[PDB]
Amino acid sequence: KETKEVYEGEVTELTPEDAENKTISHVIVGLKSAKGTKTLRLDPTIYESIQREKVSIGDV
Amino acid sequence: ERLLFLRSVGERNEIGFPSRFKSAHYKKPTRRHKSARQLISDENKRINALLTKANKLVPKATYFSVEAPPSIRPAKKYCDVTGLKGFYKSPTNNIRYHNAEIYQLIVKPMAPGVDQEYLKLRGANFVL
Amino acid sequence: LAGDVISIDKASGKITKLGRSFARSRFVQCPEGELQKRKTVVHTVSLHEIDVINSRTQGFLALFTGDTGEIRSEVRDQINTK
Amino acid sequence: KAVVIDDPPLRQTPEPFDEQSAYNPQSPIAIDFGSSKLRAGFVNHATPTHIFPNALTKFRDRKLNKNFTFVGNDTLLDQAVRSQSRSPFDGPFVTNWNLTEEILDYTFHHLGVVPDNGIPNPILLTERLATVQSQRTNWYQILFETYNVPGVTFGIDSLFSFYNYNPSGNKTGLVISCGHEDTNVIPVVDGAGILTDAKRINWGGHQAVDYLNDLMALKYPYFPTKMSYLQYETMYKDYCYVSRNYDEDIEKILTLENLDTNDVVVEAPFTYDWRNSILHLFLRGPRPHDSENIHEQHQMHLNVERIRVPEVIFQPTMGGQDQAGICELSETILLKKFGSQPGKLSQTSIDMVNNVLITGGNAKVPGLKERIVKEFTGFLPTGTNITVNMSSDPSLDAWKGMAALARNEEQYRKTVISKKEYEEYGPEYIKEHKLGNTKYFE
Repeated sequence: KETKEVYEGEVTELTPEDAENKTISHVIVGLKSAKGTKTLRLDPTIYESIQREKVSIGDV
Repeated sequence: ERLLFLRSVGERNEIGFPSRFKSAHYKKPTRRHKSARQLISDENKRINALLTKANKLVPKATYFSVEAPPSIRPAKKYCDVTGLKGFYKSPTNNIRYHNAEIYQLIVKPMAPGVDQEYLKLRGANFVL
Repeated sequence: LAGDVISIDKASGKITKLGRSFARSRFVQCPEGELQKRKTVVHTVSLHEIDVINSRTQGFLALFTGDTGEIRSEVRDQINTK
Repeated sequence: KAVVIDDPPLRQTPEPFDEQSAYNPQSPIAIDFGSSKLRAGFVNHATPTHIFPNALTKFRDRKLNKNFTFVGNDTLLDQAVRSQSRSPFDGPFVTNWNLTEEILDYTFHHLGVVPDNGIPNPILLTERLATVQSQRTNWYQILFETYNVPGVTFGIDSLFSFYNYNPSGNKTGLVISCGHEDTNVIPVVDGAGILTDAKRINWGGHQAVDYLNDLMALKYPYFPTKMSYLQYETMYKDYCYVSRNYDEDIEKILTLENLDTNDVVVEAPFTYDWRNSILHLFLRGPRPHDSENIHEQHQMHLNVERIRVPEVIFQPTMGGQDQAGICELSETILLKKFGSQPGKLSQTSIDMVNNVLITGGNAKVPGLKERIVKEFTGFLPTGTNITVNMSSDPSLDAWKGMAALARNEEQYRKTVISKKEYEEYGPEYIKEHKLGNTKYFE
């Protein structure tokens, strides 16, 4: 038995916070669909996967 | 015979040259018939005069700071005659049209001097 | 260049040069009107091709090279259910 | 389906004049100097007594001194006197001063107010947002050294409507007004409009009728009869509504199954298949064209693009003005100002979202509130409660605004600009009360 949780929608804000200790601490991503918007904090691995997909501002 | 009805309803609201709603020292002036065009520009002249005499002062709420900024998202392009989606723009007269039939029946046989109104409705009337 | 009949797919960003038009100065006639048209494509894909595709260790080049190499049964069951 | 015809002329009022001689010499007078409708009345009455089209004429009559039927509803008796009846209001400002003196004299006659020096009553004016200083100095002149009014105050009519529907005077909200010649979005915090962050779109409802005139004249360059501008307002206020989603409607608005219920055909007064041809669907609707019929030459085939006219307050680039629509202005106000960021909302932004009021004479277009709340829940975070407030008639609720300010005594006396204060301070003076304009600087 497993859970499937999905965030779907258009990127409104993509702000990576660095907080060096070069290396990013996290990324704030704002998704938006027709029922409203939602903001997420993501680790740099998901930021690496996001920049793999050439994701910019305005992409579902 | 309806003219005397008009004088009958008009025979109730005469205001004399000494008006009864007067302050008894009222002196009507000969101020000019000022239009709505130059009032914005001589306000603008007053604001530049004030800021150049003050800076040698951020405005709070004027007629120009109240103005909405232009949009940051791209505007949707529409057909200039039918109002549907404008997929294509004609290279000659710069009219955005919908499909082939509108282009062949309206945009191609369009006379000179008719494109200016279509661009003026969109605010792109380049002829001054 | 000027004088080329081409085709553009907007979503995939693929431009195919169908050829030079009727300019005297290969040769293909100028296409009919109504640009940006919907085209219906009917694809017939054999079940072996989907078995090769769904097998993640097998690319579709094995559809041409022929080295599919004993596709597992569970991939075929997923393909049948799909 | 039998095709029907729609004659657009508007009837004539036979009873123009009604006034009462009995009046209170101490009760103030509330007048709303609207661009479209003049409103007038007393303080103790809840509804405005006099509704006028804010227009006057100078009728030239031989052998009776050439001065008759000057101001008001008296122009509505005949079409000939209503034809040249010049409303003196331009875009931002009224133009002629003797005309406005005649409006004020006529309406002061229509409350039955007797002379006592100039006027023995305080006045209650409505002033447009970010008013030109020359207008307010000449307004000070035409009250003080013309009518001797002891008490003047003025404010934004949208802020008046917000005070009417929120009589506490310290509420937080967002008012979106759409007047005759101007629309604006003003945020109110603690009852105080932050005009510093209010915005303005120069469309209103007059430019909507002008847009309909320009559209329907460019659609039919060979129309036989001249379509009157008053009839353009008449068929605008009857067949124009706002779509829920404009993008998916215009690709459906000219299909064959949609034309059966959407299309209404207007008729002007007097005395190669067509189904595949979408130009025939745009010009002549879902019926075949009979070019020999005298009705079809006069058939004013509207409603194919009845969605385009009210949509332009959301996309002003279709109207020619390079301004962001009220959706984007509301988005910037609720998501970028007052300490609010994209993603998390401040408490003032949440209270503003929870109290949204739309008003004005152009607000009675159907489908506005549903489009506003759907577009609001488009960009707002999920779970934020959105309440959009509406009136039964949102054109005259500003008059109820100055009536509610008149019932409150201590809120009246903060905003009163007297004759003595005007005399010591000159005509360049603004009471920075919360229900009105502010200073141009700090």
